[PDB]
Order: sequence, then C-alpha cells, then structure tokens
Amino acid sequence: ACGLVASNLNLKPGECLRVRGEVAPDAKSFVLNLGKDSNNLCLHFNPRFNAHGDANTIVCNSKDGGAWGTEQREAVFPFQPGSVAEVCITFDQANLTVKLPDGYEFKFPNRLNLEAINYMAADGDFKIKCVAFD
Amino acid sequence: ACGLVASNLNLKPGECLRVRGEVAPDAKSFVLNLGKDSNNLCLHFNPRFNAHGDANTIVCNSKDGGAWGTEQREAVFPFQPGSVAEVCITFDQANLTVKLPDGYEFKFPNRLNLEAINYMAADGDFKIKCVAFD
Ligand SMILES: OC[C@H]1O[C@@H](S[C@@H]2O[C@H](CO)[C@H](O)[C@H](O)[C@H]2O)[C@H](O)[C@@H](O)[C@H]1O
Ligand SMILES: OC[C@H]1O[C@@H](S[C@@H]2O[C@H](CO)[C@H](O)[C@H](O)[C@H]2O)[C@H](O)[C@@H](O)[C@H]1O
Repeated sequence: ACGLVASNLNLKPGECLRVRGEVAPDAKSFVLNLGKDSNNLCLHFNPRFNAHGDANTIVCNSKDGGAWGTEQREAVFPFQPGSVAEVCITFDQANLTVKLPDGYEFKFPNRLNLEAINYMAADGDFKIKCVAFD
Repeated sequence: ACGLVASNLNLKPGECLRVRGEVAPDAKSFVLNLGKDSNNLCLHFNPRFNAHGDANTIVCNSKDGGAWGTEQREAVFPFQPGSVAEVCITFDQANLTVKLPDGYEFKFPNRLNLEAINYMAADGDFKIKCVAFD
C-alpha cells in the first residue's frame, strides 16, 4: 500500500504477466504481491538486498485470509540496485512460475489454488515502468 | 469498473501514460478514467461507437466531488472495433493532452487542483494489453 496497486487484473492460467521496473540505487528490499486481494496472496515476492537480517535472498510466502503462510527461500539472486529488472509470472493449478533476469527461474506452490489472479501491488525500492499481459 | 483499476500511479506533470488494448469486435463504447479516485476525475475519456444515442464520437468530461462537469465532444474518431489501439496521456496544471492513433492530438482542461494523477480505471469494450509510464 505505497507503490502501484492494480485490481481486476483477470490473469488466467497460462497467461504471462510481465513487469518492468527500476530498482532504487539504495535498495534494501522490494515487494511484488499477487493474488485475489490484499488479504489473499498466492505470491508475496520479496527480494531482500539487506533487510530483516537477510542479505541478497529472495523470500517467498503466501497470505490466506490475512494470515502469512510458511516462508520459502530461493537459491538465486539475479538483482542489483540501481538497475532495470523484468519479472515474468505465469501460473496453473499447482504452481506459480517466476522467470527472472539472466534466465533464472523458480516455482512456488499455488497454496490458495486460485484460478485467476486479480490483484497486484508493488512496495519498497522498486518503481514500475511497465505492465504487460500476453 | 469490470476492467483494470490502478491506484498510486503517482503520475506527475510532464510524465506520459501509455495504454494499449484491444477494442472488442462488437464494441459499443469504452472508458478511461483518470484522477484521484472514483469520485474525482480530471479526465473521463469515453469513445462511443454506439451508445447514449451517439455514433462514432469521443465524449470527454470531468467529475468533481461526485458531480459531472460540462461535457465536451471531439470531432475525430480514429478507432475501429476489432483492433488494437494505443492512447497516450500527459498532463500539466492547465491541461491534459490526449494523443490518439493516426496522429490526432487534443487538449482537455484540467478542472481539478491535482498535483499528481493517482487513479486510473478502464471499463467497457476495451481489454488492456500494456500500461507504461514514459
Ligand atoms: O514472510 C513474509 C513476511 O516476512 C516478514 S519478516 C519475517 O518475520 C517473521 C516473524 O514474524 C520471521 O522472523 C521471518 O524469518 C521474517 O522473514 C516481513 O515483515 C513481511 O513484510 C513479509 O515479507
Ligand atoms: O458526461 C459524461 C457522462 O455521460 C453520461 S450520458 C450523458 O448524459 C447527460 C445528462 O443526462 C447528457 O444527456 C449527455 O449528452 C450524455 O452524454 C454517461 O452515462 C456517463 O457514464 C458519462 O459518460
């Protein structure tokens, strides 16, 4: 609830969500939130450069009716402060797939078994320049 | 709006909003609303193919504290149903400038006292493919 908020996205399984934005030069962390609304998130995507005692680690979680699920920590960190990052997200019944820069990718389980993604929110040290659906 | 709603846009003067979407093959009309929130719009951009008596007409208005302003009609209609169209909006303290396909450009007076545009809603027979800031 500080960066761009979009609702009625109507993202369907198999469709690709493309997001391009600027990572702040003094970036500590940023957040991409996806799901039904702010209380129901299939993906809380949180690259931490230096925040909460995490350094250069992507933290992923879900939110079910207002309650945070269990955190998953990724093995890769293809982000750098002061640079233009692009993120592509697609999903199906079992998994979200996140494609990062430099050919990196990961899966995160679809814990809420959502069939549409209608909500997206950005927060922290990341400024969206572009959102595309294909 | 059944279509895309965006808030915290933070579109400052001189910055440019680019929207690309598909006009349905049987489009009657579609809507881009820009402003502070649903009640306070510096621009209600409403191309009418066939709606409210009008045929192939662009209808522009504002909304201030819930009340519609004086309506304005443009003379050009560079939209065709069943095709992809891009529209670009930029603003200053005096005017919004709307750039249409096929080169046409018109001004609409900015009737509110807005530092920044924080709210965008799409509606009707227009499906957003891409949204960009500059
Ligand atoms: O799980 C995503 C959210 O994580 C917290 S920070 C989070 O806090 C818990 C205790 O409540 C544990 O210490 C975790 O190890 C730590 O990562 C953030 O404040 C939220 O913004 C989400 O990012
Ligand atoms: O002014 C923008 C809104 O227009 C109305 S329809 C509108 O109705 C007024 C008064 O009732 C006049 O007849 C106008 O000539 C006519 O265009 C729509 O319902 C709104 O959604 C806005 O598009």
